[PDB]
Amino acid sequence: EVIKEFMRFKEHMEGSVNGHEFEIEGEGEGRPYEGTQTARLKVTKGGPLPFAWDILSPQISKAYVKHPADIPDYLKLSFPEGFKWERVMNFEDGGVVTVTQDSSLQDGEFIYKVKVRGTNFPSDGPVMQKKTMGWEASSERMYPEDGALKGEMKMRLRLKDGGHYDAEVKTTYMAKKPVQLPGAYKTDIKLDITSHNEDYTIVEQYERAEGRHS
Repeated sequence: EVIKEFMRFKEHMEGSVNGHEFEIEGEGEGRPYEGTQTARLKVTKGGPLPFAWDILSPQISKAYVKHPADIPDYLKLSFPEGFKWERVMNFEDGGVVTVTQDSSLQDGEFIYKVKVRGTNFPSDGPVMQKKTMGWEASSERMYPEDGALKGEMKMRLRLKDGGHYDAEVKTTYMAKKPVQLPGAYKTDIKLDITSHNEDYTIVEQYERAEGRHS
């Protein structure tokens, strides 16, 4: 099995949000079959970012999702060649983020290259004013469509006040080879920011994700 019980990953991310270009580098580790992983990220160009780290955190690793034997693990199956994914997040206040990502396995570690583009975030909104406080746990509705695996969910960002700031999220995951698509199911995901410096140029995150029948 190319996917071992413990796998590391290296990530490079670049993009722009509201005219602000940046680049991030990261390294992480986890247990793919247990659906858990952690990573250390740092802003290498464009820091400090003028917008919430939270909009980038979900873009920073689906080979780490625990699946029951009866649900084909399409994304793990795609390795070592890997898969690509594209996503759109439509925030309740008009903000939008689109992402394109490439994932592969080289010399025993996962390699991720991400491009993130955010725009139309109000200057006085929670994103640009950095008033968000991490994500509530999410449940992604997964289903095969058009020979791809799709995921859809409404994600909720906690607000400094106490409210929430929502986004409707749509993602298409496409294996590089036609490995077995699963039937419809759900993936429960919880992402936490476990550490960060004050201006978020240095950040760590943890994520647990698990697929189950719907």
